[PDB]
Amino acid sequence: GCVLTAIHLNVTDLGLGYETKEELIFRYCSGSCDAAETTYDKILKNLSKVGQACCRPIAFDDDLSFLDDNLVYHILRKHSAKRCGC
Amino acid sequence: GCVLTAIHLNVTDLGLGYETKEELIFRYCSGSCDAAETTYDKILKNLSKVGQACCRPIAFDDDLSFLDDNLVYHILRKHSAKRCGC
Amino acid sequence: LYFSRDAYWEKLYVDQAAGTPLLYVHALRDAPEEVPSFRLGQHLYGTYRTRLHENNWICIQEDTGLLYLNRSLDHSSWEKLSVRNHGFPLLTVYLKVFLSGECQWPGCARVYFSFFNTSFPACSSLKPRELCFPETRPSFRIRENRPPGTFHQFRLLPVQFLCPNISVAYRLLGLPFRCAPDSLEVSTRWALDREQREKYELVAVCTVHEEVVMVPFPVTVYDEDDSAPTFPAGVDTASAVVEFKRKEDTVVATLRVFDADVVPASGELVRRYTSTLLPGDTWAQQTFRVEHWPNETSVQANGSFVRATVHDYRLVLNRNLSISENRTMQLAVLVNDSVLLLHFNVSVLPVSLHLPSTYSLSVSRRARRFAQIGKVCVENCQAFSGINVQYKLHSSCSTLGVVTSAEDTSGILFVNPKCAELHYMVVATDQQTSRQAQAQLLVTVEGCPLSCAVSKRRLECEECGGLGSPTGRCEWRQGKGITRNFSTCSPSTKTCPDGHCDVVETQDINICPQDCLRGSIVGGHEPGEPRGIKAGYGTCNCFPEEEKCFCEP
Amino acid sequence: LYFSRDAYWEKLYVDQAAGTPLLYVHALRDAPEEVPSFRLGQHLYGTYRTRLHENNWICIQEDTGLLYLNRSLDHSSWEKLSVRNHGFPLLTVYLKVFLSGECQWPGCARVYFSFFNTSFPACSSLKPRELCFPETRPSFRIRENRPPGTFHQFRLLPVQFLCPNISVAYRLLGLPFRCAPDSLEVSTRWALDREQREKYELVAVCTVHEEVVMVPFPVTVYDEDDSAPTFPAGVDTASAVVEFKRKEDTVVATLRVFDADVVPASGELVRRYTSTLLPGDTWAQQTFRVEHWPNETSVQANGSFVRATVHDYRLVLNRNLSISENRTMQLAVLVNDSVLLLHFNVSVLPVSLHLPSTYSLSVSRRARRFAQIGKVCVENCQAFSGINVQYKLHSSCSTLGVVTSAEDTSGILFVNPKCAELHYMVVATDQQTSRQAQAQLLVTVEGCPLSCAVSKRRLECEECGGLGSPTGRCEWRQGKGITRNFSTCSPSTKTCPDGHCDVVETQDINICPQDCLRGSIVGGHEPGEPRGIKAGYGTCNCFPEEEKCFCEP
Amino acid sequence: KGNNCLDAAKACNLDDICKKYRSAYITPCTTSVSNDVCNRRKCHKALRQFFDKVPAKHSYGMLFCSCRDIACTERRRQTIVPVCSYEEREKPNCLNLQDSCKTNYICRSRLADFFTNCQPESRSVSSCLKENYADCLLAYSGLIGTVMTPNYIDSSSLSVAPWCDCSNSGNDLEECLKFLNFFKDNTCLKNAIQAFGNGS
Amino acid sequence: KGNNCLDAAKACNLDDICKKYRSAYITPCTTSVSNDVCNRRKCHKALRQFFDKVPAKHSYGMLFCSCRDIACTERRRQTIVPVCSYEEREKPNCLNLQDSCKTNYICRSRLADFFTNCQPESRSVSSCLKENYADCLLAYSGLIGTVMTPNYIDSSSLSVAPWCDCSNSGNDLEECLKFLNFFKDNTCLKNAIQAFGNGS
Ligand SMILES: [Ca+2]
Ligand SMILES: [Ca+2]
Ligand SMILES: [Ca+2]
Ligand SMILES: [Ca+2]
Ligand SMILES: [Ca+2]
Ligand SMILES: [Ca+2]
Ligand SMILES: [Ca+2]
Ligand SMILES: [Ca+2]
Repeated sequence: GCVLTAIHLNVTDLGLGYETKEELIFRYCSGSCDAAETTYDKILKNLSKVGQACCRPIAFDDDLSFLDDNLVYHILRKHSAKRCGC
Repeated sequence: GCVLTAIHLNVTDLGLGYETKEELIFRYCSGSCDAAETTYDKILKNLSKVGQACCRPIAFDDDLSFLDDNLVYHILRKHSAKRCGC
Repeated sequence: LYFSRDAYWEKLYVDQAAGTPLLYVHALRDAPEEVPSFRLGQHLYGTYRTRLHENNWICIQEDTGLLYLNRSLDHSSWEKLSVRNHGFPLLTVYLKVFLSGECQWPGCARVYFSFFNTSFPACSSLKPRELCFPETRPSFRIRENRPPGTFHQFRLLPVQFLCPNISVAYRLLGLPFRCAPDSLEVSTRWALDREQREKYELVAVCTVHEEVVMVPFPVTVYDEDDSAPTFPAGVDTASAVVEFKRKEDTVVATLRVFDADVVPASGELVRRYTSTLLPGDTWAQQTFRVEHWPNETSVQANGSFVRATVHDYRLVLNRNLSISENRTMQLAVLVNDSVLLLHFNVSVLPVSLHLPSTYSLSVSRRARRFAQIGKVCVENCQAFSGINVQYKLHSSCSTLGVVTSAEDTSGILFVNPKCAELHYMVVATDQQTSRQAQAQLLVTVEGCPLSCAVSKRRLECEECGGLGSPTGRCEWRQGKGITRNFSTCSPSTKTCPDGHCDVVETQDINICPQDCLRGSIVGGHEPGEPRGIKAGYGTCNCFPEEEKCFCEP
Repeated sequence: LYFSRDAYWEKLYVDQAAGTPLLYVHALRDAPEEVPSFRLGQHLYGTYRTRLHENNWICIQEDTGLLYLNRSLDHSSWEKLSVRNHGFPLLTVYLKVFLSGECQWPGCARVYFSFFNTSFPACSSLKPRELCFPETRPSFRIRENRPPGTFHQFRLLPVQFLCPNISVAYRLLGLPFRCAPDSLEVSTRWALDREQREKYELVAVCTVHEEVVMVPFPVTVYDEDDSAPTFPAGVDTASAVVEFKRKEDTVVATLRVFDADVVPASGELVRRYTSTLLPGDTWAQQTFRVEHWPNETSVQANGSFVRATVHDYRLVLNRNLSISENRTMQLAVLVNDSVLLLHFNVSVLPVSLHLPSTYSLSVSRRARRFAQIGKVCVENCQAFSGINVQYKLHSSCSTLGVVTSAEDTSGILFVNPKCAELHYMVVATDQQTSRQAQAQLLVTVEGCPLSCAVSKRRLECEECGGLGSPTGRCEWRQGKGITRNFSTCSPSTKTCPDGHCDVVETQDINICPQDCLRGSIVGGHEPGEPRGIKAGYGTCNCFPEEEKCFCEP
Repeated sequence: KGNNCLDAAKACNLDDICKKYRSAYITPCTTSVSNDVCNRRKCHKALRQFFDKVPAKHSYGMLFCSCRDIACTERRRQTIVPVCSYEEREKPNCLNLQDSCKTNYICRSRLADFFTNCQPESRSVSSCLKENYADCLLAYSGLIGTVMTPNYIDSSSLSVAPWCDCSNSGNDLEECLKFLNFFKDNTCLKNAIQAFGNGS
Repeated sequence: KGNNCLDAAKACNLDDICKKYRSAYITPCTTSVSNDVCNRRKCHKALRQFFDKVPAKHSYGMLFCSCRDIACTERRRQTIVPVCSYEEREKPNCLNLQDSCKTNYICRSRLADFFTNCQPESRSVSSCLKENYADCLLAYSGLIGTVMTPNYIDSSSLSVAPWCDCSNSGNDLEECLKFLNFFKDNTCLKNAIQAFGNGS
């Protein structure tokens, strides 16, 4: 279902506008769930383009930070995950 | 966003196959969210027909149960909601 | 001395005279010596048995049991009482009549009075419907086999006492009931018995002046222990041979006894109908018992459906017998009724433990753990009930394994390097007797999720195997709404999607969950009565590590 | 008596003779009476100052300060020591030279020796580059204004002691430095002063046999307190009038003093350059102080860039002065240097509290609470610094309200039934002096989320109003990457999306959050240095009840 | 058109308190356990807490919905599930059911109430007092959930009965019927049912 | 092609422990507070815990990435943020910086280590012992994060310096330069930098 997957990326590939080239190792949660799992969702499917369950994290990791070109450090809190859930 | 809405229905309109006509008051969660709300979802939108956030509940209510025609009671657990979230 | 009825009805009005007769009473006789004495009560009991005031207005004749006013009735008396009436509308007070606390038959009979706001109405305002009998009908109650006598008198005493100029006549319709002319006492000629007839709803004929009136007349006839136990037309004793079951309890032999009474009712039936076991060997007290429960039935005897009891006696086992018992006895039973003789030929035969020795079977080597292959069965398969025949597998390469299922005491064998023929000397033991046997197996060998229930589609079940497979793969069963024919990718197509949860399926909680999970299925379901599915909607697939299944199309 | 240098270098070899001279030493004179005595140390100190063994091989002449071997050097001695060398390669040991602990100039001078595995090399294996001077160059250190003398001697003593058949000559290049013929002592004729020249990097000329060699020769000249404080060409005393600020501290007047020395360095500058405040009224000690910090500069005096100190003296306020002070004094300062006279004309003038009395303004009646409309200003707007001029609003209908902002001490007025003209007698008070004033306001009146920052688009901000609106609606400001020009639906287009968080914006936490929230913005951001935004990517909208904003395109 | 019973069900289940304690009396009555069909004890406990806590106009509607066709009378009898809660394998004798109620506290409370309340005496107007109807009502519907459970038999009328008969009675038979038809043919209780089913 | 510094950054940030305590020395150095530009004290504390906990081959790579073009030498100087952590408004005198290090425990540890380690004595082979390089390394990079912070000045060479000069010195000037150029022109430390930047 909602499972863990590590990846390599650039902070330029985060694309927040920070002027650097430095990188990171990023761990995300992917894969859909069972799409009903209670009576209430069955009745939501009966009543209705907004809909069923999602994949999210259940906690967050420690920080990720770096230097840009222009003389300045940049910080990131709440950016990548450890454990995944519906 | 994902908000609360009460409704009147029949248990026949639940359509689980129970042989009755008795009813209920059902409270659901409707309305989509802000569709990005993190860098990770921006990069998911960059990479990709499966997609962005949903509307779900955050808890469940107390039980809902009844009688059918044929001499038999029927129970329901986990069927309707109190509070709604992305 | 008992009362022919229980409750008496008569009406009062304002300013009636003293000495104005109300009613006669009647008391029957169980013996000719029985002289009915009569006396009154004291307090006018009101609605919801409220004592109201000392009755000083009324006297009685013991000799006839005649009620008559000594004092007269007036609005000072009837508003003195209607305040005590607790704010309720007044139309009923009553008294007690003892003849030799709470008033009941046969010691007592309560007599009512229904007062009205008006006084005594005139003779022309009285319709002939209410000149013959009062409205609330009597209920006559006679015991059988008594000194026969008189139980009823006709005349409305205020009516003829204050309107005597109307000629009023009363009579009755091979019946012992007769009405005398010139004296309106109702009598019975000879004594009744229930065992011939038991219901007499006759008609009393009234004649006014002109109108003739017909009224009901119910008589209930009682019963006695004038009967001893009796066989049902030449059936004295049955017998059978204790053969196969040997459970802790099983009904063996059954006899019927006809006592023609009803009278020892279902409460004091413990005290009289005792199944006295006549002794013998004390081993029968270890191993047998006599159960006795009645049921009462009706029969035509002289045109009425007279009822009585049927007393059945049963021999039920008392313990789980061993195999090797070979004995015989004759067990006698005395029967009380307040005394018949019964017996039973009871013989115990032992059972041979001869398992079929030579039998062979082929096993696909691709099979997974807990794989159902073959049935080991003793010579009497569907017949043992209280014997623990346990299967031991001595071997002479570990692939197979047997545990006896406690249902059939039969063996469903399971899976617990160039070795494609083996030798399993199957040893068939017992626990309560050390007697075992053994037999020869000549087993011939012929060369994705964890469980099967996680599967969802047809080819998803057929192209992939689970944990308990004797074939390597699982098997899809496929069959209205909330019904026992549901569908699942089940392992054991005669044992998994089945309705029984055996010891093949319950060792580790992955094998066959539809019949053996303890979760909570979401869906249009109906819970399996041990556990699991009794019914489920659409498709039903399971995720057992979360201990949960789902029914959803 | 001080040493012309600090560290001395000479080489040793195996089996050199006793009485073999190593080096002369030199010690300068601060007085002509100063007789340099010389004695040696005791332990051969090794690498990382490790005592190795008692030096018994070497004696000295105090009179010339000549080092020479009393005993000879052999492999029994140099493997006795190289084990004590802690497993490190041996090329450097040293001693101490006291002249009248840790060895330092001018009490001591440490002398090195660089031993080699070979013995003394022959005369033809010595290139004329290493016959003149050793490799590690000397560093000559002379104090100015001394009895001038001799500080250096040329001859390599093992070279001529064991290869005397090579004619070797040494000389030097209006300089007091001279080299005598037939005696190779280097002398200085007259005494030096730093204040004329301070750097002498000359060249000593060596002649072998044929090769002539040129070498460096650095001399550092020191300094004294031969100088008293001095004015910078006719600048004695400044003055100013204490006018507007009246902060706790502000520099008022500034003077420059030139003492031509360097010698009282930055450590003991507290002990000598004391700003002695000459007394007067004690009110100046309540209200003023004299700060003194140096900075050292260089100047051309006779072709070199001779450096000295610059001593500035400043008058800085000591407390928040009141308004009504009207006085004058002449504050004198004595200056020490180990003594100059300074003063300051200091006059305090009071400030009038004449607010402009008659002023009118129009207010749209649709405006919301905390609505910025107009500026109240005292007669000297951008000029007060340490005076708490607080605004009180006496009225004679509650729509408007004023609180003084503590930045400008100016009034930004806010919103806290057929009444469309009012009268607000604006009362301008102070806290430290009871002096107030008052003035006349003739205010003329002319007939969706909670905050503005929750808005997201252009017309979404322009077609809907928030909490702090003077116009009823909000206002969209719209302006690269992580930059201070960001965009928001801000209330106060000169005060909300601004960079300052005033008391207009901070009463209840809904008004202008971009400059005043305390949250944590997600996005390419750069935090506002008090709080809030300094920069944010794309579009930035806020949700203040969760105390959070977002920057996202 | 439906009937009065489904509309009374709409009346109960729309209030969430009636619905929640409805599920309270539902749950142990229909989870079948090993070698039973339900638990009788928990089910009856939960019916008693339903007919004590939740107020009148929801429950007495569904219990006393006036009927005009036959499936109404079915559901009229259905009101407490005979199959788990009222029926058993056997009917005992009615005095046995009376003393087994007499070994129960709350049962004897409801039975003394019913002796008190729906009594058909001499000639008042509708065989009752017409304002002790509710006490009549809180008698019968009071009797629900203890061991003496009344329920309908005659779908075509309003004659209720418990789970016994006057078999095996002997001498007390008529007294049995004096008890038994007291549930079966009461003019006062039938007037109360008709009055509550007309809309009183 | 990049340079050695971005690849050494790839070397550090791929290990998550180097990255986590990287963010530890990042965070208080660049959240600007009211009337400062950062906190110097928390920032230097966090640099010290970074250069104590995380092992060698990540950090000394980025700090000692050998340079061939000018933005490399920029980032070479950039290694500890002068603007918040090394630069201030003023340079004091170097003996003042020495005694202010002498009022600091860990600083004096690193300074006595650097006195011990990268010493350019008489003629060994590469002005060092070549296997006390790491002790040379754990001297200089040891000195990071206390009040005596060395950093680069000459981008075109390897001459490092702290935040002082020999102004206001008077008599101790040359001794000052004896100290000062000890950071600036060390043959042993420059041989160690070249050796670590060739891949030792
Ligand atoms: Ca008889
Ligand atoms: Ca008899
Ligand atoms: Ca008998
Ligand atoms: Ca099964
Ligand atoms: Ca001088
Ligand atoms: Ca001087
Ligand atoms: Ca001086
Ligand atoms: Ca602002």
